[PDB]
Amino acid sequence: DEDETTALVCDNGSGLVKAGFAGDDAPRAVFPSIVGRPRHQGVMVGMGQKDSYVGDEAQSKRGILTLKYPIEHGIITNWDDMEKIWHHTFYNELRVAPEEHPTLLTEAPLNPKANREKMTQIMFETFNVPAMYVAIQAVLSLYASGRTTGIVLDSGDGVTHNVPIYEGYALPHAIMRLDLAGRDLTDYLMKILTERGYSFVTTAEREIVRDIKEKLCYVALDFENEMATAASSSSLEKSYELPDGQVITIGNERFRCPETLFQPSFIGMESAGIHETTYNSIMKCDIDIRKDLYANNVMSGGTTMYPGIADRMQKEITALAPSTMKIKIIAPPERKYSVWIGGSILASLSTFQQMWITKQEYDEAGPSIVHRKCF
Amino acid sequence: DEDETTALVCDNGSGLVKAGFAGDDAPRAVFPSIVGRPRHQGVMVGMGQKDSYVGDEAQSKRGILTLKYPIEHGIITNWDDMEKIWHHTFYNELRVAPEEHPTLLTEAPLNPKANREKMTQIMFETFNVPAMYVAIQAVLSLYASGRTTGIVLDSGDGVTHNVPIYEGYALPHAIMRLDLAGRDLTDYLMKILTERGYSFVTTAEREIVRDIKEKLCYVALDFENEMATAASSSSLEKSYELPDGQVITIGNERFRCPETLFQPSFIGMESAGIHETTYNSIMKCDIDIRKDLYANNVMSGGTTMYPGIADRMQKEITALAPSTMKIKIIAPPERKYSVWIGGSILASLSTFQQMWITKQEYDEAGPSIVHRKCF
Amino acid sequence: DEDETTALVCDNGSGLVKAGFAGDDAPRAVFPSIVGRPRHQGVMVGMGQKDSYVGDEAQSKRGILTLKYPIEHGIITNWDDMEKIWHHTFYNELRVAPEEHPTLLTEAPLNPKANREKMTQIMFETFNVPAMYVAIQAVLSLYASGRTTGIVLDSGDGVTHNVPIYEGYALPHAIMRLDLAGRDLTDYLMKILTERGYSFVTTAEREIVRDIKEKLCYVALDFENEMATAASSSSLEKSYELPDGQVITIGNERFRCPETLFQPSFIGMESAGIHETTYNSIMKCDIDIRKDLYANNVMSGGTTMYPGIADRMQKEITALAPSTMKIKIIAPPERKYSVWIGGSILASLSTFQQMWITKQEYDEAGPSIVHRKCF
Amino acid sequence: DAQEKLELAEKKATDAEADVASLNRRIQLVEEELDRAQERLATALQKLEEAEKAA
Ligand SMILES: Nc1ncnc2c1ncn2[C@@H]1O[C@H](COP(=O)(O)OP(=O)(O)O)[C@@H](O)[C@H]1O
Ligand SMILES: Nc1ncnc2c1ncn2[C@@H]1O[C@H](COP(=O)(O)OP(=O)(O)O)[C@@H](O)[C@H]1O
Ligand SMILES: Nc1ncnc2c1ncn2[C@@H]1O[C@H](COP(=O)(O)OP(=O)(O)O)[C@@H](O)[C@H]1O
Repeated sequence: DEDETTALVCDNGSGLVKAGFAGDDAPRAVFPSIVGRPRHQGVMVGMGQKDSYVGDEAQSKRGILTLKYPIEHGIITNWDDMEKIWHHTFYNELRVAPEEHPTLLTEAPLNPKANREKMTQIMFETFNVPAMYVAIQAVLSLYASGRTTGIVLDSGDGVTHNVPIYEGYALPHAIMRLDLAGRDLTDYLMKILTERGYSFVTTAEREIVRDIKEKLCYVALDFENEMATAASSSSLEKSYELPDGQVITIGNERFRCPETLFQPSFIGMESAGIHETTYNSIMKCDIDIRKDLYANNVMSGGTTMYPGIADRMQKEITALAPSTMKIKIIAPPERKYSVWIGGSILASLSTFQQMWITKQEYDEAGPSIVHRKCF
Repeated sequence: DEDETTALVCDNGSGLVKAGFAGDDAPRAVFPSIVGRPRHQGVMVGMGQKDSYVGDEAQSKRGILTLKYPIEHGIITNWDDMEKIWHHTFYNELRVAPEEHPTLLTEAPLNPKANREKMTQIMFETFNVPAMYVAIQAVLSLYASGRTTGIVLDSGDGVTHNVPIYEGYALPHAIMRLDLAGRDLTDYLMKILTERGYSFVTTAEREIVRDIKEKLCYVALDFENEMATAASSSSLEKSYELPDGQVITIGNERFRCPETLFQPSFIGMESAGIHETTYNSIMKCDIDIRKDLYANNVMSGGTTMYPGIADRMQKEITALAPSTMKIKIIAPPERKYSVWIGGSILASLSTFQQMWITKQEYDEAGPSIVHRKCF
Repeated sequence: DEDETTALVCDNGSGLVKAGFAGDDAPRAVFPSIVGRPRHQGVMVGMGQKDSYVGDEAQSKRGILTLKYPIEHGIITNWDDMEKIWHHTFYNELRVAPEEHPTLLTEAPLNPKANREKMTQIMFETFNVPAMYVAIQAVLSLYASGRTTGIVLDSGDGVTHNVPIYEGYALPHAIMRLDLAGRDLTDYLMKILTERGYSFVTTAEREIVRDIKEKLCYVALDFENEMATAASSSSLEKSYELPDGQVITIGNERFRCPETLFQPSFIGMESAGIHETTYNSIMKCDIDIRKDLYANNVMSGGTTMYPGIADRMQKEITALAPSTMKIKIIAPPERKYSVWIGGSILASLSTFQQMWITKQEYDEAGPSIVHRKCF
Repeated sequence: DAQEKLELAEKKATDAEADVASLNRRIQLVEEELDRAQERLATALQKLEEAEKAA
């Protein structure tokens, strides 16, 4: 399936995991980062029935399963479930045993250290990978975007870290992490849809809502005006088909969900939103840096696929930013995938072959080796 | 409550507010420089609840408040919030209406001029104080400390001024203002506690970290030896009890926070640390004035309560000094409160009575009078 | 890229360096004497970047660099950085190797001797120059200005020398050197800009302040009256654009900075200023010399470009000078560039073609030869 | 057709962007010269005031 022993790239986040091979343009497979487990005994004949399900099997059979993600707000705690998720993507779609290929995984610089260390340990002790490298998502996003300089706003599923880079250098004092992400936007939508007469509670209901959000919701460039009309007329509603044939429509609540990225108080958070953190990471940098970061606000992660999100992020920053200098949103059709693409770019650079933790170094030093060689 | 029209004395910084009456040897009360405001919608009716809380009220009811600081890097930017803090301080703890008593406020000399004009203006125009005097913070530590000579290193919550004083004279060409202070040390600790798996971002969480720092952190006389052991063994970790009964332990991170005072690059500052600035303040003074400043490195303010801070400051300066002379750190018990104490001493000196701005002089001259009468 | 083996001329000081080919009327390479180094950890792979940046590279990439000058108050203390500055200036910008040309370097008469000992050594041993000559800056000013007689007040970046010359002879007992310079004027300005609410503490910020001074500051003819007006009205303020799009307005600070040259007490210096040292040098010369020196107060170096300075100097000197006597200021357009121009004139003189140390006389004697052959 | 219209509109925008970008480069360069000319002017005028004082 693969001609060369290139690095494997696996952007395993709290939502979806993007897996493929370095040097390519896109992941070979995308799976939900889950393991499912039944809470019911099957009754009908020919219903399968497993003790546990991984990835797409867990999602496909979700009607009676609880679905757990290994990751909580950016870090993997369930190392046993990440082994199944990795095994499944590597061996069933990429058709590779990591023993024959180096592997690149991702996190951010303020992400708790347990993540890069356990990821390193499992790939070396369970998959026998010849080499490992944990990359910064901001680094990967800037490579994918054609930048060395910019703010990478990694609007993930469980966390946004927001990391500024200038001329290829980290500016760590200006990293502004937020407990604001796509998973919270889904939870907001479940509560507001409950207010509309469509309660959602169980895992299979927290997922359908996730699909509703992805297809029906949008940011809205102007919240108050969009709401004045959307809350007043059915002409602004969109319909979604539920699994049992029922139809749910959403009006101003459609934008109310993503609005939480601009108004985190919607979920009880003490924050002004993703544009406040973007603004502050730029502001915390020196003045000869500030102008280059204003002109390069770079998208990473999902939620960036919101009708109005890029339009709004540039508006929100230019409204806060000093005059004269340009404010620009970099929002390529390589949204949600800018990190995977960057992974492939970094993994395939000739200069990057000096950045790897080798298996021999791992066996001698243990997983802490990732902190000596990565970042 | 008070039997004489003595001056009221208050040190209002970016951190704490120290208040008492002139003639005492300590503030009667210490309040944070905080105005708190509910960040939640009230649900129950007839619950009282203030629009705003100040000082200790703001911390006591903080569970649902966002807490703001009116002072940044030594300057009041929100005088309305300071008027509320001052009213509480004066009327509830000192039990004095300023109209009946003179008031002494203080700032470091490179503090932007707007601060001393507003301190003078608010006390005369909103409180009707009969007299005012804005004092030099560096001087007040020296009075409290029993010195007329030394380098006064007033590392506070938001900024360090650092001024050499000899025979009661300032040497203004040798002032080393630096953007390194206790608030940055807290921010550094939040980033490294995040690395350990304990993220702190909200007001309640930010106040916890400031409490962790104040009780658990230390400088470490030898940084290399302490991180070598603290990063290798639990025997050097210290537990802190979080407000909900959970605990956090800190290892080498325990000293890495205050380490920033000697290593400012930890917070993005282009500086060699507080001992380089102390050394330069001495070195830029005359040849016959550097042999008295070496023997008198004078502490001012807080961030000086660290278990080793005085031990390391003497070591770092003697290591830079061309031997010969004694190098001494003056680190009196009047620590963190030497500025307040000096204010009491200055306000009450017979040789200072002519230095007070009277209300009549203020009304005739306007707010700019502070530059004609104080310093 | 020149077709003749003319002498090369390079006035490389504590601030800027001016260089070109002897016989021309202008330097061809005008760069700062700066070697920059990153103060950040590189994060992205394959970013190029330098170990250190030189000249214009150092300022161009300054947003993340600490910028150091190799020359301290006129003396080279870091000759490794000088070799890079000279290499860049000569080989990359002047497009010439010293190997095929005699080279002329410059220094004040009381510049510590080691300065001449190292300029001679580096050009002979690292650049293999066939010949060398360290010139007196006052001499070069007099050649550039068309004089043999006058007081050269060289207002340098790191030091003011002030030397009287009559009929081409120095009167060394009348040299009145001051530790008062353009670099102190910059430091003063940032302290007073801090008073206005604009603190400048990092290198990028230091560079901005030097840029503000160079574009906005002036002396005018009467400081105290100019300050009385500027301190009273906004009509004297001028806006400056900061690199991030923000602006700073500067009022009486616009002139208080330059004024330090006339009032050195502004920076703690025990001096009467540049006009009094010019006067004292004339005063200590013989009575039949004095008349020619009063008629020729000669400007050299920079700061001589402040609006009102040529006139301010004539006014301040005529005020100290006796009646009957004519006091004149020589303030040619070859200001700030007069040392380089003089270097070109001296190097091209037929009477000077026997004055360079050859790469033989040097090899036999070593660099101490500069005191036997140059001055 | 939406995709062709999209590619075309993206190109209307890309070309309009190339044009505004060309213009942005022109405003930056021309306005920089406006300011340099204005600064040269301020310089000439300041020199003029001094030249008139000298006159
Ligand atoms: N059209 C869309 N509307 C709303 N949210 C989206 C959309 N597309 C992607 N996102 C969200 O972004 C996340 C998937 O992208 P990604 O960030 O790369 O995965 P991960 O967070 O695991 O790294 C999910 O939470 C998904 O709901
Ligand atoms: N034990 C301690 N550990 C760490 N920092 C301390 C300690 N005690 C006092 N400080 C710090 O002192 C600062 C306020 O002190 P202060 O110097 O009086 O402010 P200022 O002089 O500028 O008005 C706070 O940031 C506080 O955290
Ligand atoms: N417009 C200006 N305003 C203030 N200072 C100036 C101006 N123009 C030139 N100077 C000063 O010129 C100095 C460098 O020129 P120069 O005297 O030839 O260096 P050097 O003689 O030591 O080789 C710098 O300190 C610069 O600030």
